[PDB]
Amino acid sequence: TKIDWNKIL
Amino acid sequence: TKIDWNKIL
Amino acid sequence: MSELEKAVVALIDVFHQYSGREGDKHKLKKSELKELINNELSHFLEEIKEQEVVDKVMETLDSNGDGECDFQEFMAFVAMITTACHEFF
Amino acid sequence: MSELEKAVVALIDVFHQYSGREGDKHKLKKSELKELINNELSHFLEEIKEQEVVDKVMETLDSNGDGECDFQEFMAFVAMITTACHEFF
Ligand SMILES: [Ca+2]
Ligand SMILES: [Ca+2]
Ligand SMILES: [Ca+2]
Ligand SMILES: [Ca+2]
Repeated sequence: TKIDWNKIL
Repeated sequence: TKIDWNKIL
Repeated sequence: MSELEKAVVALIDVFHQYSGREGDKHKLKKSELKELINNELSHFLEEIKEQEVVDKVMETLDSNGDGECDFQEFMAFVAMITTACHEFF
Repeated sequence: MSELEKAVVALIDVFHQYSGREGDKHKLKKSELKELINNELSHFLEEIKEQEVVDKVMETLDSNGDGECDFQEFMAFVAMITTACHEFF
């Protein structure tokens, strides 16, 4: 289910 | 695993 | 999926099982919250049998004051429960 | 135990599997955090292969500024992940 890192960081 | 309600409320 | 990933999915699944029952499908009203606790958290929390306790739990969890528990507020509840479980080990 | 209760236990279990490796047993240092993500969150997050990304993830999660991720800060990370998974349904 790939969550873009930019939505976490 | 009973957590006393008072530690939640 | 790892055990952690399965846990993530289970959190989402259970919230929406209860939130989707009535009214706003993305939030838990009092009755939906009560049933979630009574059915799904019976090893960690005493059964809720009194309106005052329903009311206090909702008041505690409803950080934004809209009278329902949304997914963010549910996650904060889960963190409270997981933190409290440290007493047992 | 319900699926929700199993999820609560899995959160606790995985955090401590990684936090107990080195140094402070109740906190994740950078290397412990990196391995947790790479091994346990591979379906939700791209593998971390660069020091800059390790550093940024820790900086993002380390709300109290002590250079490690404690259990509260880990729970906040889990809430970020579970929230982001809503894009998929
Ligand atoms: Ca509802
Ligand atoms: Ca609310
Ligand atoms: Ca450690
Ligand atoms: Ca910290």
